[PDB]
Amino acid sequence: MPADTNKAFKTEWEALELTDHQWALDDVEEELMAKDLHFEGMFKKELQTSIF
Amino acid sequence: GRRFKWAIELSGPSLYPVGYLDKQVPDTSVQETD
Amino acid sequence: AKVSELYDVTWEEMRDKMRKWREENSRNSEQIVEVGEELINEYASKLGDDIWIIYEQVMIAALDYGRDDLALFCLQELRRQFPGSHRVKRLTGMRFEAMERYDDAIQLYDRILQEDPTNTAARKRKIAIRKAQGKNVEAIRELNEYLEQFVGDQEAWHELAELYINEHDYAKAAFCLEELMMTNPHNHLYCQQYAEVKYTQGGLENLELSRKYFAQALKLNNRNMRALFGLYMSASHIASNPKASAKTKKDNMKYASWAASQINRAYQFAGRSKKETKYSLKAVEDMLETLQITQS
Amino acid sequence: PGVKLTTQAYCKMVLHGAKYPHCAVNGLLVAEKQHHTLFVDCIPLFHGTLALAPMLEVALTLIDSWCKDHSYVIAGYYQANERVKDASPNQVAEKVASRIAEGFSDTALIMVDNTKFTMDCVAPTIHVYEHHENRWRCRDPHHDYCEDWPEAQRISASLLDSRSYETLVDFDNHLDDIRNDWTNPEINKAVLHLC
Repeated sequence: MPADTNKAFKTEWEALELTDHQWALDDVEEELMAKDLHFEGMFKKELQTSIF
Repeated sequence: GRRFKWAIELSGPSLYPVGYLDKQVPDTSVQETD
Repeated sequence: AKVSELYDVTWEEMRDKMRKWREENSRNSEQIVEVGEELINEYASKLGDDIWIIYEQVMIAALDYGRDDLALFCLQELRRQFPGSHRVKRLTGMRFEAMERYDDAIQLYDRILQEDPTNTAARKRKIAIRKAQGKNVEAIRELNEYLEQFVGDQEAWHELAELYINEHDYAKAAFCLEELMMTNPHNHLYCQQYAEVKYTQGGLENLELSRKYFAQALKLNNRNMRALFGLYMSASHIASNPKASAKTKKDNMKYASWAASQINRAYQFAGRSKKETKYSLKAVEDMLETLQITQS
Repeated sequence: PGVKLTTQAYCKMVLHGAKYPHCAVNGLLVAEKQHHTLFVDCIPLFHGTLALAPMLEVALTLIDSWCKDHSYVIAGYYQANERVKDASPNQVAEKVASRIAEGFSDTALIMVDNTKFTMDCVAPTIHVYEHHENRWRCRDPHHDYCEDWPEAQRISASLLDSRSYETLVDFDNHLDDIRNDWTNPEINKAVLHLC
């Protein structure tokens, strides 16, 4: 509601420049060396349910 | 390539899009620590 | 089975199941109508607040299925309780567009806009009307204008992406899905669709980006096999292309080989469920062996 | 060259279209390679956006893996549009048709109509397009592609009247539900029993 659009715009404009960038997608190697066992305890409990 | 045999290929033939920019405008480098 | 299903059931379970259906916003207009008039004629006692949404959902389903009689039957009941309500007007305009004379529903929408300036539903319905009336380009233009005027709706973003899919415009759809992924980073489905769109674009760098986003959504849920298939195919394709480094080729080959073992075991422990799963297991086994000989 | 299909494949195609009457449907017909073109059966590929090749990549590769197991071959690919007033093949359909025509020398494109798509079907309600690598795009005016029209009509009416077409499964459902197959066993048993 408050009418202080100019100062809010300037503050957001400077805050956006103050942000850096750190791509969290580069850390992919963590998943490759791992174990997939949840996907069958999960898959065992999906089988019993039938189709209505 | 023929090694995959089946190879489906898809080709693509006013600036209304909100953020999609025709010009790339790289060369941003900000180092401010106050 | 109709009478059998109608025997072992209570009205509370019916209402809870329809509430779950509304939560999942699924398409079961046949079943929604089938249970709709049943609770209307069996209980018809209480839960008026629930029964209003019940009526609206039932007529929404009936407009789709085969029945305008029940649609008008619920419209008159909705008009009886609320004399002036914009939701009933929007629903009536939708039914009018369904029947004939789209222009009347049109001026109904402009009167609704004249009364209430902020009405997203009416503008969305007009946009959908011109989506099917004229070409999709004009509808895209109006959707972009409305998305400028609000910049609030994720459904508008997804509809724009779906409309751009038919036009083979993956450059703009990439931005659309990036924006949609911004608000919901824990939704692996949008990540999978974005990786799909990026893979379809082509290019080695796009292939690597699509592979890494396929891998990110693979660890978030561990439920989807589409993402692992896409990752394995991306690795195989990057192996195929001669323009690559040696070490990246080795690690991508390792990624593909590990995905192959994951496929093998996932189909393996699925074989104990039924007795016909062995044929699917051997089919996928020869598939993976052939692609392994191809890669090696 | 005449076109001929078994009522099982036509019933599968119609039922796959009925399963998702709101989005476009896709299917793959299968023939036998050892002049008339005989079709054996059809498998439903996908539904929904229906504009994605890499999923079609896995689908077609697994389809080939199955054809080299029971000594089969892929003949043609069929696609139905979403809008009722639309009977024109799309670019992706033509691309898939050319991909199949590179291997096989006979691929017919089957467009399923929406205008004459009701409970009591007349009979053919199928558009057959003959496409190649050149600019030859011709649609056959009207011929006979099925064996027993009255019997096929009876089985189709019985299948549509009785609500037993929810068991029909898709390739997408196979990925979502590994439990569900994609060869339609119950459908095969039903069509065999009806005859």
